[PDB]
Amino acid sequence: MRYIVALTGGIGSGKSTVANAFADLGINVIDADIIARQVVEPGAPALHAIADHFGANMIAADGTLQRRALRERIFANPEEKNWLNALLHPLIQQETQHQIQQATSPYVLWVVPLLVENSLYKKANRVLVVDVSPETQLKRTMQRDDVTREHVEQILAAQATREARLAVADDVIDNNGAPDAIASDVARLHAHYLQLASQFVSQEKP
Amino acid sequence: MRYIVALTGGIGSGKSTVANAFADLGINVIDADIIARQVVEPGAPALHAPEEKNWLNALLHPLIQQETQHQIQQATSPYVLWVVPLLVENSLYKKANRVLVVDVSPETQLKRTMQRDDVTREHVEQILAAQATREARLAVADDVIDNNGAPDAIASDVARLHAHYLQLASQFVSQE
Amino acid sequence: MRYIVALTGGIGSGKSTVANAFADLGINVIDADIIARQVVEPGAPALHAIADHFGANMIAADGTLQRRALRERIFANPEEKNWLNALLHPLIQQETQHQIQQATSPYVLWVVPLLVENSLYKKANRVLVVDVSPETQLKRTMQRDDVTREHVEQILAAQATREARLAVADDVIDNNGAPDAIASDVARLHAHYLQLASQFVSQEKP
Repeated sequence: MRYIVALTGGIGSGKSTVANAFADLGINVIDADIIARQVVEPGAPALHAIADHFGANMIAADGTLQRRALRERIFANPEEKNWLNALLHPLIQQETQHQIQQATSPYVLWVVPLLVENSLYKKANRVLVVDVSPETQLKRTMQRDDVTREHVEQILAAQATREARLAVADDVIDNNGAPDAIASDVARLHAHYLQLASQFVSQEKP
Repeated sequence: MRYIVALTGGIGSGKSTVANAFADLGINVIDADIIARQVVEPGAPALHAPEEKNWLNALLHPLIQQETQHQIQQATSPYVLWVVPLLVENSLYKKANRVLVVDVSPETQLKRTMQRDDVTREHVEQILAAQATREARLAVADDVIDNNGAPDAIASDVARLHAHYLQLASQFVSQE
Repeated sequence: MRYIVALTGGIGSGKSTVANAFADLGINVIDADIIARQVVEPGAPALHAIADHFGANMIAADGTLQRRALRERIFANPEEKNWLNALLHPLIQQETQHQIQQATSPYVLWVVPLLVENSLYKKANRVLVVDVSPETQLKRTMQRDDVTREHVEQILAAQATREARLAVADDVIDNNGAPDAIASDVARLHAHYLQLASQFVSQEKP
């Protein structure tokens, strides 16, 4: 078995910065967003199911998914969102499980943007939340995208609140910094996680 | 952005008594029930457009989402009080910055509901059986306000809470 | 109104051993899996509805449900599973409520294997988790069924983690050993649950 530490945070919290810091210590990172992309790659069962359901025009000349087309085709039929999700849900679960089993690091870091929203913390052994102020989320996202404060605040309104995330966190790491202290903070967490992972299979009492 | 304090409680907890005390202090109250009705009003978009309930959900949820969001942006108070009867049941606390639970004994829930709605004790117990439990609400509460007594007895707690919420609302966006 | 103490635990935690210990102390045990069986017993309208929907072969010559036959008809088939849940979920809810209402013990022990997975703890006044190490879950499951360690890890991955259960538990009882080892803990919990049951209806403050 593999010890699973789930990492989550809101838009603009810099989850990648924290994940890369754990990757630097030899931890394998399994990213929910990458897995979702991997399950619709050429050859994947989901791709054929998608073409069969939405039609051949969802497939590009090279056989890959026309994501933009499908993305806009869903918006034009939210009911379709459900069929798609019901299709991909099982596949993402199986591919995620596969990649976790394949990781050889002491424990794995599973990055899940929607950890709180979809209650996926129930599938984690430990929950780490990358925390930052709402201003930081707004600032960074804008500087990385567009439409000033609006648009983004529309995103923050659609995600779980800062407080909702802290409510389910076992550990919290601040990323308002530079990250001047992320390397240090990550090192401390790593030490604890190595300990938790080496004893979790046989530990008789919590 | 606007700070959201969610208010919830079981049937007979007197949620309105508490919400009106905040309303009197100048806080805009956004009522989930009021909004649910507004979404299905005369000439509403929803009207123009087992099982069938789910189809009806994919329709009413987004609209309810947008309307709630609209009332929150037009509110003029430092923070808003979002009254959500099914906060625990529907996990809507994940959308709140703070959770206030109006708490009472099951005895109070029974006595008040039977009185106000003139119904049997076995009838209200059925309702209590269908809503989250007292302890389930307490598990997600940031703040708890006892409402077992008369309306005037909550004054002290409302004043402490309102001052705390004003402070949280003023600092939350930049709070490191 | 009866006080409801929900009991849960992962596969191999020996949930029924704990439940039986409380039953021996005079507590009415309300088991979700037993309730599901009761609602499809001979004479129940749900049984006839199942035969009408899936076929007469769903019923045995002695009038009882052919359990594996039904499972085979819903396995893989999402629509048939949905249909069966739509039929049974309400009946199970009603029967459970009914048996809780008629129980004679001050508090009941509601045994729910999927308590955390399905957020059913929201309907309990107290949550008792039967806790065991993952190692215990693996060994017991491997001995019970003719399965491999990996087969069991797949099951474990489909259930909430040990930590997720502990996060919502009010009380925890260790069941890594033999049945007698829990007698003392069950007696202590029992005494406390009678106290909570005696005060909960009129308790003014939490």
